[PDB]
Amino acid sequence: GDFLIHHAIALALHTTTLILVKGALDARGSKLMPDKKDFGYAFPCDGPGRGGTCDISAWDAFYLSMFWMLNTIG
Amino acid sequence: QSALYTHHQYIAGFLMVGAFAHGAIFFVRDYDPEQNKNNVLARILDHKEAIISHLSWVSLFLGFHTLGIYVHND
Amino acid sequence: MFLISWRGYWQELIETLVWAHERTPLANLVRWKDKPVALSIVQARLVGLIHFTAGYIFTYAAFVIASTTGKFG
Amino acid sequence: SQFIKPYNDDPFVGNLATPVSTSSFTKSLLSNLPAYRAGLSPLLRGVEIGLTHGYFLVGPFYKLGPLRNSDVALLSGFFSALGLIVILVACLTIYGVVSFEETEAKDQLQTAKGWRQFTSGWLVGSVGGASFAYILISNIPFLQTAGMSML
Amino acid sequence: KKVSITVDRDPVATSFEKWAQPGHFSRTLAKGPKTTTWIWNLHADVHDFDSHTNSLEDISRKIFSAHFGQLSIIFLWLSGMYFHGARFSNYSAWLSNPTAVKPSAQVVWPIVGQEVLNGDVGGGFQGVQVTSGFFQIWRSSGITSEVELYWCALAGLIMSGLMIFAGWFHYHKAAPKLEWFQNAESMLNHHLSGLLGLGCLSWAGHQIHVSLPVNKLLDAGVAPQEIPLPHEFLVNRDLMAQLYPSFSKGLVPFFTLNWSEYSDFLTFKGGLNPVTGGLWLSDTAHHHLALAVLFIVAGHMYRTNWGIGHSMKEILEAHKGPFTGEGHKGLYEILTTSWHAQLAINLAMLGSVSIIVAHHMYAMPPYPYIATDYPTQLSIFTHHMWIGGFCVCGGAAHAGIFMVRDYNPAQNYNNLLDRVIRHRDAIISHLNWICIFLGFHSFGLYIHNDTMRALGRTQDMFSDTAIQLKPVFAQWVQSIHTLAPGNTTPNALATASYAFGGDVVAVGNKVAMMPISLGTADFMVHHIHAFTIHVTVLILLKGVLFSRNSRLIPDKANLGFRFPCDGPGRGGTCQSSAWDSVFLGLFWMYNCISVVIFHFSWKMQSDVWGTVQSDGTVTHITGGNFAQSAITINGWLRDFLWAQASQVIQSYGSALSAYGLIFLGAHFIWAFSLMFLFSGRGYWQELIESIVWAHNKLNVAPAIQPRALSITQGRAVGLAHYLLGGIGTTWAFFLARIISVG
Amino acid sequence: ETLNLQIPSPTFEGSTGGWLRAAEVEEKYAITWTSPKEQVFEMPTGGAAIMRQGENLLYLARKEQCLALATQVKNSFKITDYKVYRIFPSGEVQYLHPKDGVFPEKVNAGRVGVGNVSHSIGKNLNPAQIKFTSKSFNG
Amino acid sequence: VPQTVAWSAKTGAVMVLSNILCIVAGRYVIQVKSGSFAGFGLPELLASTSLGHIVGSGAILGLSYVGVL
Amino acid sequence: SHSVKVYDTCIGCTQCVRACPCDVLEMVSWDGCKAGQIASAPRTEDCIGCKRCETACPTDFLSVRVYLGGETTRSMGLAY
Ligand code: CLA
Ligand code: CLA
Ligand code: CLA
Ligand code: CLA
Ligand code: CLA
Ligand code: CLA
Ligand SMILES: CC1=CCCC(C)(C)[C@H]1/C=C/C(C)=C/C=C/C(C)=C/C=C/C=C(C)/C=C/C=C(C)/C=C/C1=C(C)CCCC1(C)C
Ligand SMILES: CC1=C(C/C=C(\C)CCC[C@H](C)CCC[C@H](C)CCCC(C)C)C(=O)c2ccccc2C1=O
Ligand code: SF4
Ligand code: SF4
Ligand code: SF4
Repeated sequence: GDFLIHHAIALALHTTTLILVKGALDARGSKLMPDKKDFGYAFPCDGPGRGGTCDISAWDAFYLSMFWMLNTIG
Repeated sequence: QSALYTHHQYIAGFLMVGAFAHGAIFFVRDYDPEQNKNNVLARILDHKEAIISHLSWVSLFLGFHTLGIYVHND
Repeated sequence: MFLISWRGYWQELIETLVWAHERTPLANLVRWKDKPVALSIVQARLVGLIHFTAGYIFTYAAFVIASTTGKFG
Repeated sequence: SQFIKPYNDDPFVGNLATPVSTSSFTKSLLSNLPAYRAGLSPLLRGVEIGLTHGYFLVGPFYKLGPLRNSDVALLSGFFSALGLIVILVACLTIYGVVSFEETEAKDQLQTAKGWRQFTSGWLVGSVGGASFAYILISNIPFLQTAGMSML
Repeated sequence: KKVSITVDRDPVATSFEKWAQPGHFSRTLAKGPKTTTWIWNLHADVHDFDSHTNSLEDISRKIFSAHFGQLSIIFLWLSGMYFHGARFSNYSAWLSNPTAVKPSAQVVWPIVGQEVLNGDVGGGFQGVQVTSGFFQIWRSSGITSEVELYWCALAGLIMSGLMIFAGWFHYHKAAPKLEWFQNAESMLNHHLSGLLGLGCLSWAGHQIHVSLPVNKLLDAGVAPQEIPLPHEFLVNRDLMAQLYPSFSKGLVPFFTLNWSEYSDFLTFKGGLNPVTGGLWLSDTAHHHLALAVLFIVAGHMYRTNWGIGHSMKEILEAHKGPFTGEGHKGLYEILTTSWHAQLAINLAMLGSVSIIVAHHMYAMPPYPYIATDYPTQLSIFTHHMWIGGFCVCGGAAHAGIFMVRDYNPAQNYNNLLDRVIRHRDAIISHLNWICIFLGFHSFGLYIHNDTMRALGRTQDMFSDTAIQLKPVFAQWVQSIHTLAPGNTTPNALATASYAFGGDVVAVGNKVAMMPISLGTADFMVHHIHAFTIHVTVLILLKGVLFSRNSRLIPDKANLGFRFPCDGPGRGGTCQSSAWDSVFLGLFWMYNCISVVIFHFSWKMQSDVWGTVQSDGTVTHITGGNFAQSAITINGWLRDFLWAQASQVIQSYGSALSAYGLIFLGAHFIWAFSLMFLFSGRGYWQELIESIVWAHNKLNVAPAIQPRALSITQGRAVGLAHYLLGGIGTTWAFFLARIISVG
Repeated sequence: ETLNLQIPSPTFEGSTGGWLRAAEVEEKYAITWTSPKEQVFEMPTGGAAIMRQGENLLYLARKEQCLALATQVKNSFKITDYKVYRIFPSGEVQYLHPKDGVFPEKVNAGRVGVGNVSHSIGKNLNPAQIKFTSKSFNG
Repeated sequence: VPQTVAWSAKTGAVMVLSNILCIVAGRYVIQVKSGSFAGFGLPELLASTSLGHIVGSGAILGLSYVGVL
Repeated sequence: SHSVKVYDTCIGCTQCVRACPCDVLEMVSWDGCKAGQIASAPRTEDCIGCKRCETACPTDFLSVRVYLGGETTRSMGLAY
């Protein structure tokens, strides 16, 4: 049981890091929004064009990783 | 003992998520690529996709198997 | 509620409430100084995150303290 | 025969003239009510509205309050009504301060002086109406009960 | 003869060529995928026929043949239920001992240890216990044999083949023209008279000649193989006249109008059969005969080809008063040229009828031995509540699609639609106020009771022992229905339902039905119901009324029914479509129906269901804890969810372990939905960019470029998993609980 | 050029979606157009109105409300004769659209480009460069 | 149970009366079709006798219920 | 108000101006592209920030770029 839960915590620490690292590394730009830096850290989206850009900011990857932090400390 | 452990682990998850948040804020607001040419920081951004895709792999790896073993057991 | 339901629905509710307040007698004597708007997209993500997180903390703190106190073991 | 028409003979205004909104009965009631009554001072407007509101506030606090089963139920209900009056009069005061720029004219509620006169009247009326309710309920046994004194 | 049959012969060629070209039905999708969004866009718009073709004739033809395909699927499904009853069931064992044997029509294969699901349901049988109430239907039909269930399975199979043939024939060989479909008078005449009326008449005839003799013999105590076959009642009129002596006179009392001779088998008894705890089938036979007469009579209202009848256009255009402008003018044109307007009405009605079905079927159990089969009662109530709620939200979905697409202001000047859209702010603001008032004054009473009970102030609560919010109107209506036999329904012998008051009906020492008293807890949970229904109406109505335009987006109809937003500007217009109000109202429907089924489950276990002890005492399943504990949220958490989730959690290693697995699996799916609900597309597209890089690095990038799901599809996937997870959690919890304890 | 306040308005039975107190205290928008017919259109604020043959005048609370009617009148009834004005509570009438008599989608002489950036979007300065200095991020 | 009777000439009288009442009513009130020799078709007759049987049956069952028979 | 910028990668397709619901953008003469015209934003005070102009932009990176800024009654889309 300890083994299985430790692996669950490994998935949680790696997944929270994935979201946070993806937010930090793609903070300044991505293929979806190359000039993301020009908009700041916390902006809503870039609109419904280019397929849809909801939760595209680096703040929004903070936001999404906060659930994964709560899940892992849970 | 239960309250102290739970309290400090929740504080731990908040501080760790905030550290990655302010690394994202650092990249957006304070990171100058010209002043940081070919550094450890520039070269981390250069392979940002290798880092993020391997975090995606290890997250998926652990999640599929840990959940699968748990579901197998259930 | 803040994380699933998003702004356009709420701004359309609020515009009907703005209409109703301006059209209600004895109540249109009282006027807002700031125009009531729906919360922003980022603000509502933050408000839902705060509510989610606070609910998470308060639920678990109540459980981890009461189950251990009530059991003593 | 059509009973619903555009409001104020303006179609693009955001209202519809309807029987509920624009009957002569509705117009008479609104004009008769102190807030919209013509010829009424802002202080007098506040006194009439306050007397009404303070009078009916006492009853829910008295009958349904925490101290309802006690013999001090009316005193608790009056004090709770009075506390609510003081909180509301603070709300009226702060709204008046922020909403209205100071102007010399006081003949209207929608003026700094007029809303201050209205708040003054509302406090005097609300404390008086609450007091009137206290005096009446204390004197009359039927009011002390919920109407079950006959039973 | 302006009502005529007109068909184009051989319209569409039966070819496999379009099967081999996915996306053929739309100009956008037929050029092939370039991104994975195409794949999703294929399934999302397939049945959206009026998005592919301009002509109403081809749309109507596609709808008619798709309805035959659906009927083919329903008949195949029914044929399978009859075959599983014939072959993999303990139906014959259940017929002999209905009160001890548990219905089961599903047997699992032994593969991975899953054969533990073949539990001991009784009758020398192992299988999965089934709760659909088919055994009670078949006993009500008078089947009494597995051979006849094989013949019903073949009849369903033949009907399934005939419907799939008819869909092919009516799309590819003889497709009706638009002027055929635009015969609402003819269709209503035939669906009232022919479909519903001869449906009731034929079913009443079957009940009188098959269900009534077989069920009289079954309740007399005759074993199923000692009962004469159903045609021997048709021929031996002497044998039928033994059970019902009115058959000695035949059809002379019917035609001579001496109908009181038929009171042996056409009764108005009311109440329940004491032997089975179900409705008297003589009442059901009279019920269906009376409905048949009115349905056939109703289907003569409209004018078709002979001058008698109503024009529905004339009926609608004549109903206009001083408040409503031109009145119902233009509504006939809407409802014979817009399929979505018809689907909005018919889905709201079919959902309302399914909700009515759940209340009436629990209160007046219509099948023999269904009332004391508590897993079936809970299952069919919960099922028809969910089908009802889903269909009601689809009525609002297609009201939104009508408003966005088929609404034309030119043909709708100053009629009822124009006037509703022209005071939609007053409608939505008053609905908004009533929902705030009713959330405060229903759920805030629960918060008051939580607070007072937590504070030690039990004298300050809304409860039967404290401040009593009694439901005086509901109690008064219950009084009237208990006094109704012999007073306001003089020829009734018993009440319409024992829920209103009266006797306790017990079958096999288990309560079939008994009075459902209403107290403070019932007042509170009914105003919870009124609140959740009001808010679901507010979201769905706000979406219908603001589908075309708002003060926010003045040209919302140009963006369509289903668009994600119109950008982050104007403060943000996320979820501004009518689709997104269907999306938000399906959550509130879920909330509403979840509280309804929770109220039903707890109230029936606490105050209705249970065992009848000596002296007529009824020991209920949860021992009458609803009255003093359904007034607080902690009571619902503790005495309902925690107390009754014992069976799902402790189901492992038993036959109900599948329910424990589905309980956990649906908790998983529900949580998994929140990944799609709380997140946005832009995160997932940038994450997919990094994964695409890892594929590019290994030269394994796909040519159909992977995309994150659309904003709307992320919402739809989140809602679909949320509904599946929540409903599956409740499904597993309800079924393991009531199979164990009821 | 100036708004003729006497222009008759389309036949609308009224609605609750129209303008509120901010129209009479902050700004109101007006749209005029010439119609060849007595035809029904859809209001941006609600139901259906009838535009009169000849010249029509509307009072809306938003410029997008005015431009939404302008597109409905241009795509369904082919009216290209629409002029959009912003009317201040002071009584000042500000002509808005089309601003110089020619639609924005058509080039016109004497238009000076505003907002035009001489380089492409990837040559924008990084935020660290423009931090703690007034210099703009567009180069 | 309501008291109904075997068929007699009185039942026939009620049926005949109700049928004729509906023939005359159908001549007056059917909007789409010599008081009875103008525009009288089989559908009109069939519809009116259909209602005459409905009305007649309702009348017979009610008059049997109350005792008038 | 919002700030709306047009970059010199604009091909003068006129689509962003047509998309504009608030008459923010217009076409001015420019010799940079084959079409002889570039988009301009002399009315960003009416810009609601809908970003419909960005959707209509066929350049690989939108030449028209809306940067949401200070909110006003006009840029909030408030009819009240
Ligand atoms: C419509 C309702 C319905 C439902 C839900 C079921 C459900 C079931 N049946 Mg019943 N059955 C039905 C109708 C139904 N049946 C009817 C109408 C008949 C009469 C013909 C039967 C006769 C029947 C028998 C005789 C038996 C069952 C059995 C079973 C069980 C397993 C079946 C299985 O694993 O097949 C799996 C079989 C496969 C070949 C695997 C399917 C894989 C392929 C790829 C399916 C894909 C479909 C295809 C892709 C669609 C596109 C077509 C193509 C051109 C693209 C399961 C409980 C068994 C049972 O209960 O044992 C105890 C059993 O022995 N059924
Ligand atoms: C009295 C004649 C009659 C009857 C019985 C029906 C019956 C039906 N019609 Mg309707 N229809 C009629 C006349 C009739 N129609 C006319 C005149 C028109 C032209 C205006 C239409 C136009 C029409 C349209 C446009 C649509 C229907 C649809 C339907 C189906 C509704 C779904 C349902 O509940 O089926 C389940 C109930 C059943 C009873 C299934 C049985 C199927 C058969 C066809 C019933 C009759 C069998 C036969 C007459 C019985 C013989 C008895 C014998 C054993 C003694 C149903 C089969 C809808 C549908 O689903 O399309 C397929 C639909 O879209 N019909
Ligand atoms: C129970 C709830 C739940 C589950 C299972 C997941 C699962 C996952 N999340 Mg999500 N998430 C959730 C809740 C959940 N999330 C919530 C509430 C939030 C807050 C918004 C998030 C926010 C979030 C973000 C922001 C990110 C994730 C990521 C991930 C992945 C992390 C584990 C992984 O990489 O591989 C584990 C994989 C699985 C657990 C998938 C299960 C395997 C399936 C079930 C196989 C079953 C096949 C079966 C036949 C299907 C039947 C279908 C039927 C119709 C035929 C995974 C897809 C990260 C990611 O994608 O990293 C790559 C990521 O970036 N999640
Ligand atoms: C008689 C009922 C009926 C009919 C004929 C239609 C018909 C239509 N609807 Mg309506 N609708 C209905 C009921 C109905 N719907 C109900 C009850 C709801 C409420 C949920 C809706 C909500 C609704 C919305 C919100 C929308 C439609 C749309 C559509 C159109 C195309 C849909 C399509 O291509 O999907 C193809 C089918 C699918 C994609 C199936 C996927 C659906 C779920 C996820 C599958 C369920 C799986 C299973 C039940 C559970 C999973 C089990 C798991 C363990 C394996 C079409 C006009 C859409 C449209 O285009 O508008 C014009 C649209 O936007 N409808
Ligand atoms: C349990 C969580 C929860 C709660 C409390 C609410 C609360 C509300 N929702 Mg939301 N909603 C939720 C979850 C929740 N929702 C979720 C999960 C979804 C997913 C889709 C939605 C989607 C949604 C939509 C789409 C709509 C609502 C609406 C509403 C309102 C209903 C009107 C009402 O009851 O006012 C009464 C208020 C309450 C019941 C809140 C609880 C307050 C209790 C009674 C005590 C009050 C405490 C008091 C103020 C203390 C003061 C002191 C303190 C400040 C110091 C209300 C604001 C509707 C709305 O706003 O229009 C009316 C609406 O249209 N909700
Ligand atoms: C067989 C084809 C194929 C191959 C060689 C790869 C190769 C790779 N993928 Mg995978 N991937 C594929 C299909 C494939 N992908 C599909 C179809 C999907 C959609 C579900 C994904 C989703 C996916 C994600 C989300 C991730 C990868 C990752 C990776 C990399 C790590 C290897 C790994 O752990 O795989 C992991 C594989 C999966 C998680 C999904 C497996 C999907 C199935 C099993 C394969 C499909 C079979 C296909 C239909 C074969 C048809 C060919 C036939 C007609 C002859 C590597 C570049 C990871 C990465 O970037 O890390 C460096 C990562 O995070 N892939
Ligand atoms: C995102 C972001 C952007 C840029 C800016 C930024 C803020 C910097 C950044 C954030 C980055 C962040 C948030 C980074 C977070 C980084 C973290 C949390 C690093 C954790 C490091 C722990 C180590 C190396 C433990 C070593 C233990 C050892 C060797 C034990 C050894 C042992 C001993 C002695 C005893 C036992 C035996 C053994 C096992 C042998
Ligand atoms: C995870 C996730 C994705 C990524 C999810 C993707 C790309 C779906 C791909 C899943 C694989 C590729 C197929 C899924 C197959 C499942 C095993 C079963 C599917 C059953 C039906 C599809 C047939 C989004 O694109 C998204 C968009 C908007 C809001 C939230 C989200 C979101 O949460
Ligand atoms: S929906 Fe996604 S994209 Fe459209 S506005 Fe809200 S966030 Fe920006
Ligand atoms: S759309 Fe992009 S390219 Fe076409 S004109 Fe406007 S800016 Fe220039
Ligand atoms: S954002 Fe909407 S309004 Fe501002 S410019 Fe682009 S299109 Fe015109």
